[PDB]
Amino acid sequence: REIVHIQAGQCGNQIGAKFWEVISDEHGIDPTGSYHGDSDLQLERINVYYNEATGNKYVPRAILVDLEPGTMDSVRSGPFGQIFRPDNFVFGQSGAGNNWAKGHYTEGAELVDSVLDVVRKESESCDCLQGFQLTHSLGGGTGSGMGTLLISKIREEYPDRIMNTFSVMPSPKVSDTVVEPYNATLSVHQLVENTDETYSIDNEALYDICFRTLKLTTPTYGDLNHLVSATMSGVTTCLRFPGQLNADLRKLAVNMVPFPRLHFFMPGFAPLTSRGSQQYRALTVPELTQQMFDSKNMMAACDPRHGRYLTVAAVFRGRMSMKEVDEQMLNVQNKNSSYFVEWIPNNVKTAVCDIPPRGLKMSATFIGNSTAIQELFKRISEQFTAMFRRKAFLHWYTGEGMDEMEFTEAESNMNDLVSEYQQYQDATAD
Amino acid sequence: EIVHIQAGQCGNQIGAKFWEVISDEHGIDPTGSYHGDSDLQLERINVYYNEATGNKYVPRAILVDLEPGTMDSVRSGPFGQIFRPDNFVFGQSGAGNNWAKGHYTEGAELVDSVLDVVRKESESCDCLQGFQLTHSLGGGTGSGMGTLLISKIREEYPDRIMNTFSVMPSPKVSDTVVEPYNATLSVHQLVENTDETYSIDNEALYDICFRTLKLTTPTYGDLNHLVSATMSGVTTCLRFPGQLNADLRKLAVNMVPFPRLHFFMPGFAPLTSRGSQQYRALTVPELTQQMFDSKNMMAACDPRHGRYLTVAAVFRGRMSMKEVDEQMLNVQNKNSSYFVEWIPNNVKTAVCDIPPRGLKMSATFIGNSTAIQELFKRISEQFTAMFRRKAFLHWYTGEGMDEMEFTEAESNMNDLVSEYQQYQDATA
Amino acid sequence: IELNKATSGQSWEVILKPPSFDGVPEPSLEEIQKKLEAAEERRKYQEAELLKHLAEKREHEREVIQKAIEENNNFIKMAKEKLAQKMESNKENREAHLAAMLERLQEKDKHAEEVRKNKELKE
Amino acid sequence: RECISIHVGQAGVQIGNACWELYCLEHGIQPDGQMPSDDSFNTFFSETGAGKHVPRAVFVDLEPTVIDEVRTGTYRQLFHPEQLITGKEDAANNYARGHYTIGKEIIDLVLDRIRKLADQCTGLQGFLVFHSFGGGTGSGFTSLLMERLSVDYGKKSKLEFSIYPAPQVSTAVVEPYNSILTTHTTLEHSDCAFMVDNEAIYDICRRNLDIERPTYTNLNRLIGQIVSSITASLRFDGALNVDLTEFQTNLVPYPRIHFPLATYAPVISAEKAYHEQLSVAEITNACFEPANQMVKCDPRHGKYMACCLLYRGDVVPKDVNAAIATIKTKRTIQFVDWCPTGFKVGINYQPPTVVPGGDLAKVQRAVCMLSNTTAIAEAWARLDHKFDLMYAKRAFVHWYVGEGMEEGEFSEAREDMAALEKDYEEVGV
Amino acid sequence: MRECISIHVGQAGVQIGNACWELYCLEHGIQPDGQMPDDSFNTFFSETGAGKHVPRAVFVDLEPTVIDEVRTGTYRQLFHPEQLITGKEDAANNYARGHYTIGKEIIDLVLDRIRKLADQCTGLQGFLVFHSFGGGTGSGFTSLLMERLSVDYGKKSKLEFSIYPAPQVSTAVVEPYNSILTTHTTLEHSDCAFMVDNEAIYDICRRNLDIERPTYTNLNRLIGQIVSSITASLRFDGALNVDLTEFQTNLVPYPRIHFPLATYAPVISAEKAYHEQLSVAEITNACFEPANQMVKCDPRHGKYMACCLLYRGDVVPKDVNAAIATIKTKRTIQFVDWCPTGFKVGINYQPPTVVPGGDLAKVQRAVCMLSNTTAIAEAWARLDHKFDLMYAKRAFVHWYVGEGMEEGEFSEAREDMAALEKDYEEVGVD
Ligand SMILES: CC[C@H](C)[C@@H]([C@@H](CC(=O)N1CCC[C@H]1[C@H](OC)[C@@H](C)C(=O)N[C@@H](Cc1ccccc1)C(=O)O)OC)N(C)C(=O)[C@@H](NC(=O)C(C)(C)NC)C(C)C
Ligand SMILES: Nc1nc2c(ncn2[C@@H]2O[C@H](COP(=O)(O)OP(=O)(O)OP(=O)(O)O)[C@@H](O)[C@H]2O)c(=O)[nH]1
Ligand SMILES: Nc1nc2c(ncn2[C@@H]2O[C@H](COP(=O)(O)OP(=O)(O)OP(=O)(O)O)[C@@H](O)[C@H]2O)c(=O)[nH]1
Ligand SMILES: COc1cc2c(c(OC)c1OC)-c1ccc(OC)c(=O)cc1[C@@H](NC(C)=O)CC2
Ligand SMILES: Nc1nc2c(ncn2[C@@H]2O[C@H](COP(=O)(O)OP(=O)(O)O)[C@@H](O)[C@H]2O)c(=O)[nH]1
Ligand SMILES: Nc1nc2c(ncn2[C@@H]2O[C@H](COP(=O)(O)OP(=O)(O)O)[C@@H](O)[C@H]2O)c(=O)[nH]1
Ligand SMILES: [Mg+2]
Ligand SMILES: [Mg+2]
Repeated sequence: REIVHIQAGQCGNQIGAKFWEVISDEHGIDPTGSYHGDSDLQLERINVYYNEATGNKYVPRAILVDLEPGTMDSVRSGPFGQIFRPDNFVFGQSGAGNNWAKGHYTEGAELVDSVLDVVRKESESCDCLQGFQLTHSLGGGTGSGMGTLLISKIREEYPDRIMNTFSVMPSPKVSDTVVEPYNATLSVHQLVENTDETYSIDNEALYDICFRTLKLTTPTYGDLNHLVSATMSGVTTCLRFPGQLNADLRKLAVNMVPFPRLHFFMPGFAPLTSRGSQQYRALTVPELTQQMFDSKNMMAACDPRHGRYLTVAAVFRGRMSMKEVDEQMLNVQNKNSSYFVEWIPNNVKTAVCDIPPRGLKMSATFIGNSTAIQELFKRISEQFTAMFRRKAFLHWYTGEGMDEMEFTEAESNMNDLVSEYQQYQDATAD
Repeated sequence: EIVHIQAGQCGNQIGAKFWEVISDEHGIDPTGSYHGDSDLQLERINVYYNEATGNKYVPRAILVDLEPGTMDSVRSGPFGQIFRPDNFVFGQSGAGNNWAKGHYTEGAELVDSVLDVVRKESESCDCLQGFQLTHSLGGGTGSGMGTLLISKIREEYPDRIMNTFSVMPSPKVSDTVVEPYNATLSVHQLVENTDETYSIDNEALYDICFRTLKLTTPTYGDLNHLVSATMSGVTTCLRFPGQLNADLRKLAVNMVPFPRLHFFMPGFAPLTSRGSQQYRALTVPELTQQMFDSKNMMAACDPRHGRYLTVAAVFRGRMSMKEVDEQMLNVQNKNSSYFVEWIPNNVKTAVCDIPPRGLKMSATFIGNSTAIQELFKRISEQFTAMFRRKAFLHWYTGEGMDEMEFTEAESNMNDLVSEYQQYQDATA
Repeated sequence: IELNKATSGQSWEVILKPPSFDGVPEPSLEEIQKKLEAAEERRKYQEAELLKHLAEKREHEREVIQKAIEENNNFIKMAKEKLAQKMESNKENREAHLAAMLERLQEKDKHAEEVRKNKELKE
Repeated sequence: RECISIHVGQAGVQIGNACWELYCLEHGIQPDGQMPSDDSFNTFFSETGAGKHVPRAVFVDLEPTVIDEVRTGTYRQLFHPEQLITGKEDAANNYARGHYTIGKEIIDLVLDRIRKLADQCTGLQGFLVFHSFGGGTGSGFTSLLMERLSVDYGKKSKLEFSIYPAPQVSTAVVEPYNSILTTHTTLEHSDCAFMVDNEAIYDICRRNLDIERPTYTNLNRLIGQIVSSITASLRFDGALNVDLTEFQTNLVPYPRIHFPLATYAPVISAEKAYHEQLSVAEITNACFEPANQMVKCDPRHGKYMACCLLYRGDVVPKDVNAAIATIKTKRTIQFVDWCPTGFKVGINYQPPTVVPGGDLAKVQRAVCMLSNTTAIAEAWARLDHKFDLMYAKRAFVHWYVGEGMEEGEFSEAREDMAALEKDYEEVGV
Repeated sequence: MRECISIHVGQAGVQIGNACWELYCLEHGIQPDGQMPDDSFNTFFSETGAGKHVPRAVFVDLEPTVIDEVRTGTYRQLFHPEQLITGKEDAANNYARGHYTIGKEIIDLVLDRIRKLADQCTGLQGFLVFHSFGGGTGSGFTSLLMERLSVDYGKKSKLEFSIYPAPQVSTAVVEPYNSILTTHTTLEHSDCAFMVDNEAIYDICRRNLDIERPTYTNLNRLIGQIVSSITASLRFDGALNVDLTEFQTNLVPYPRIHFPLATYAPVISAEKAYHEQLSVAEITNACFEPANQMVKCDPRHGKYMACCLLYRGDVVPKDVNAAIATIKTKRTIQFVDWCPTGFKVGINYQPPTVVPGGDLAKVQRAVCMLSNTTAIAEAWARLDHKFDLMYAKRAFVHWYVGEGMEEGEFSEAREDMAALEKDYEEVGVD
């Protein structure tokens, strides 16, 4: 039934707030929380992400968390901001100084129990808790440290529930913080063991999209978050809207995740639009199909043609022909047959939603479990290794009480994940 | 005095038809009241019908079924009113074409209940002759329960005689696969418990209807019509006062040379079609050869394959007894290879001046031929096909049975064929 | 020749040729009832043997109806017992799965405490 | 002087119905028992306080049907409820059943009606047992009764009236078993048995009376004539065969060979036009032709050992010997060495009585012959072969053994029947 | 008397039950309130003191949705609220949840209601279980229930209506696992099972009803006709024939060989025009066309062990026999040497009835051919191979194991299937 949301850190809260702007609009809710939309479907599954409040108002089941008041203030002073329950804003003033150990161990831990009290409150309000969803940065402190800390601490209390994340991968193309690969690597390990599914939002892809495609010379975060949000409404459509399913996180997980350690998804979207720009002419069903399955439309900088799809789930939005859809969908896999594992029969599922997003007469979301994701992990390991080899910036970590072993362990666990991805990539049915 | 039991769908339909044909031949209307012409009818009425004063005539018939279906057919039927309401003994769990169900599990739960009725009906007899079972050998009730009733009765009335009307299953009429399993189990019981067994063959009843009666789509009505005719014909000497003047025990002692060899080949002349059309009389030699020919035997055997141990033949109506005697002696002279020499004067005639209903001249054969082993070889083969592969046995082992009980029943019936064999090859 | 004369009757011999030869020749109730009784003993004993086999058949009928009853109860026992072991081994299995995954987390919870401890030592 | 007519089985009963029907005619008795206006008739009738003369007869049958037919007919008054004994179920064509099974059951009670019939006797001459040969009732029980009659009333004569089986007549497949089995038992106990081959009577009712398909009634019309022509001199004041012990002498030289051949004349029909009524020479010549023989066998190829010529009605002794003198002139008619070549003629002056409104016709003159011939074994050979075929293959035996008998007895019966067959060989030299 | 209880597990089972029970009302002039203006139908509907005719049915599901659509549906009054059972959390397309984890929490409440329907049975014939092969509820819960009823009701007759998974008709990646585990667990507890290949019901709706993309309603309606046609011999009593349980004796030679193949005919579009009508010989021959098979298989290439024809409408023995003759000449109907070649026939008075505003046209006369062919074993092999592909690499296996299952429960289940496959080879031997 219902989902509890947690946004952590700067990026976490940044992409989180926008998800709430996107989906509240999609559900016919104004910044106060009063429903003022046409369709009865916008409410049919509204309880998934919202709480029914007094005065017939709706309030997001979301917990705002950070170690700096900064972004939480940006959010509050922001558009919907007054929409969230202000008790859920679990904030500290310390800061995490882009240090995993300040988040996971030192500073983070002091706030962690105050956060859990609020998550336990939202879990009690629930009729049937489905699982949890975290939006977080993997290169910072709060998102990477306190994020993974919360995942683990929640996991202790709700081992029965689905732990799903929107993890945003750091690229040097977007951020100068040298220690980001350290923080990335440490967080990936926590994910590989504590999350049922993770959507890999990679700032390398995000930047390259806004630049090479949307031709914005100096892309801001607002420009990148626009893609994150477009994707998020997409990846959560069947979760929110009534269709030909049913509508569950566990159901998605059981089908999309064949091997437990391998729950890292490559999101992708079609069409790619500029932040707040009016759409002119809509795309045909083949255009949507072709685009969606293209490297240039992927939310993670990995070439799907360099690996193999274990599982694929594709969600089409807007009023279109399912026979056209079913024709197109089967063409793709019949021509790209080599990029789909033969040992997972009928691994490409398709959901169609008659409700399109704002300003798009037709959308298409892609969720793939391609072995190609190793490319991203490798990219991080190389980035980590370079610095680790020289024991670079380590006293920022050892100064928080950490160990050089914890670091070597983390590298090793990353390396194993890549080898695991490669094994099934190379695996043949004969 | 004879006590009549009818078991299963087949047995109750067969039985209902005997009871209505004979009701007309005795002048007893569907209510149970004498309206007949000659007092010759009521002379030997005490064999089948009882009194109520009345005068009301109730048939000495006990009705048994493991489901109500058939019982209600009778009840709702024309002559169905004549039966003692307190004589309908039935269950609700049909045994469903399973000998092991009717014979053990389901049947046993209704046997004692039936026996009480026979006990009652036998007490109201000055002296009883024996018993009359009408049943199918391929079903569950008649096949299994009917054989169970015979066994139980044999224990209560050992001295009283066991006469049965046993209809033989054929793949022509009825598609149930298991029929051979039932019949072989049924036959095994009849070999040991009855005294006289009238082997009515559905293979033959169908072929007669088809090839000869020219009935393109033969129904049970048409099949049963021949059976009712023959039943009245084989009971002509019992229910009718003539020079004979005999019974069940006398019939058995004279028809049955050896114990086990008690399965008879019923016959009939002329082969009448349902309702349509009658017209034109038959000569005595036309009647004789018809009746003595395979195209008239209610059993699927060629009599020219074996040898008749003993023959019985009841002629009906106004005919020259001279003419009758004349043709019989001529027949025995011509086909002397197919009659046993070592049993002298083994062909027995009978005449009765009252002609049957509609047709004004009849002939009813009863042969105890070694040829009958052909009806058994058939049954045994159909059994063996399924049995060598242990097919459909689960339905039987589920009812408590063992594979041994099947292995024996076949063995015992194969031994019966080897027994009929001995006298087919034997001379003087 | 003469024999006798009477009221409503008479008689007389009549020889036609003499005989060639002058010479001529060339029960107990105790034992009938002993033999009558003898036949009755036999008839009564073979009927008693017939009675033996008929009652031996009653036994068979009692055996099979019992086999069917026992076969169903052994079946119900097996079904019930297999399911008991199935539902338990399951509970047993799944429980250790969760108890171990909580231990793995509690072990990681141990680690965090020592990092906070290692930072204190460093001051 | 008293004489008990015992009637066992369906034949012996129906046969006993015909005879007492004829006696009541010949003596002038009514079916009520009383008679209006020569004392020798009383050798068969016991008078009551009501002047009614009740027959000295006991009817035995193991099924009610036949005896119940007596208690129905006009002659219902003639007899007492005690003298018409009926069981429940008959022997069902089974000798062994009639003897050991249903026999034992009714024996004592059967002897009581005889006892009480004999407790009314000055001195019983003997008993006349009527019965069939191949009936289960008219074989098994008769033989059982003869066993006890030979004990309980020993030394008193026994005159058997047996009905020999025939295919032309209502015969049963088991009859040859019953026939030999009964003869084996009823051999030592009979003193003189008069066989009646049903085949012979059948032809007689055809060729002469002109009845193609004769009824039992019509066949019994002649059996009463002949049986009455046998008993004639006992019921009247005659000279030839004045007692039962006379036949044992007059016809039985060798004791086992006690089966004389009967013969009667004239066989006459009423539905045929009037003519010149037959002479003594007419009916004496006829008496020798096998056309009127009571039993079917070749007398021409058989060595004789006795002869009688029992006449009736309007005869003259000269005319009688006038026919004897004419037959020895043409035919030889052989005789055994140890036996004298000659008759024992006797004339019972009483007239030939025929049933008023019957098949038979009123005749002034009538004759019957009693002739013991080795030729009578030609019918025992018929029976002995039929027995030998079935018994060879044991066909039907199980039924007899089922009633308590033994295969031991089946052979004992045939061995004795082969020994009796040799007695006709030792004699017919 | 002769009472029959229908149990409907999961989404497929329930939705079919609705198609079934709707038709049943129409079939028996019954109104959706329970009232109605041959007493043989009482075997399926119990009657009350008020005169209402309540079905002898139990509707079960681990999640509420599907059942709630009936509790609010046009037939909210047709059933008892007690007899429509629901859980809160579903089986997440996982047998192990349906069976153990989640089913354990409902089973006793389910069995208790079956007991209360069992009481209203003067003499129960047995149970009819409608379920999917691939649902977590359809697989797990059904097998638990079957096992449980075999203790509760011992050897009492248990019949099945199992929906065989097809790619075109939804399906999920784990469905082979679900279908193989369920076959194995139910195999003993089942006395007879009627397989329904969703592809075939898809193909028929496409080729005959001319529906380009058929709905669940469309399929379920077609299915209901076949199912009703099979059960006609129990809700009706005609002199003509009508006689299940008898078919069942000929159909099942051995206990494991209890899977008849239905070959329903005629399927006619409700917009066919001149159409009226088809002879017995048309409809009989139709049964021998693979295009009409309930399961996609090749019995022209497989030996026969039984053949049953179930006529309904305006059928007369003349043409039936005349038809049977025309077929019985042709050499493609090859029976084995151990069983006869006769065709068991049954005939009804009541013609097939049509649904208000239906996809199908109204036929004067319809037939359903149940047969025991070694060609049904292909459906097993088809499924087994798909299972074999994933199991080889133990794909998705962890979701099962995580719920308390053992790897062996998959070996055992597969070995049993290979035995069932070997057993169908062995049986066709002459
Ligand atoms: C080969 C034997 C079969 C089974 C018969 C017969 C059944 C019958 O007579 N039946 C089936 C119910 C009753 C009966 C029939 O049809 C209403 C009426 C008129 C009748 O004879 N009734 C009796 C009473 C009765 C009722 C129930 C049972 C027996 C008798 C009467 O009114 O006098 O159908 C004509 N038949 C040729 C057939 O055509 C059947 N075909 C077969 O069984 C084949 C395929 C030929 N077997 C290898 C089928 C297509 C109906
Ligand atoms: N002449 C003659 N022979 C008879 C008569 N009744 C029967 N028979 C013959 O007797 C033989 C059979 O014996 P039955 O006396 O009839 O039978 P039963 O066993 O003695 O007596 P039941 O048991 O009452 O039939 C056959 O050869 C018949 O032809 C009759 O009235 N007259
Ligand atoms: N023919 C048909 N197939 C269906 C229907 N509903 C689901 N299916 C099939 O059932 C399978 C999935 O199983 P479900 O019954 O939906 O799932 P469930 O676990 O039993 O039930 P839920 O927990 O409600 O999802 C797939 O193979 C579908 O094709 C239906 O109404 N008709
Ligand atoms: C109750 O009905 C009958 C009873 C019997 C017989 C019989 O066939 C004519 C019947 O009619 C069917 C009978 C049978 C067979 C015989 O030999 C084959 C025989 O010798 C003798 C007979 C019968 N006796 C006579 C003289 O026919 C006695 C038993
Ligand atoms: N797309 C996106 N990336 C962001 C945003 N804010 C920070 N980042 C990324 O997050 C990483 C650092 O995490 P950050 O959120 O600053 O640290 P935290 O506040 O301590 O969790 C870098 O790689 C940045 O690229 C944002 O709003 N959007
Ligand atoms: N001749 C004839 N055979 C019948 C009749 N009814 C059924 N049968 C046959 O009986 C056999 C099966 O026995 P049945 O009467 O159905 O079963 P039961 O009720 O369990 O004794 C088959 O060979 C059928 O062809 C009928 O009335 N007449
Ligand atoms: Mg007798
Ligand atoms: Mg499910």
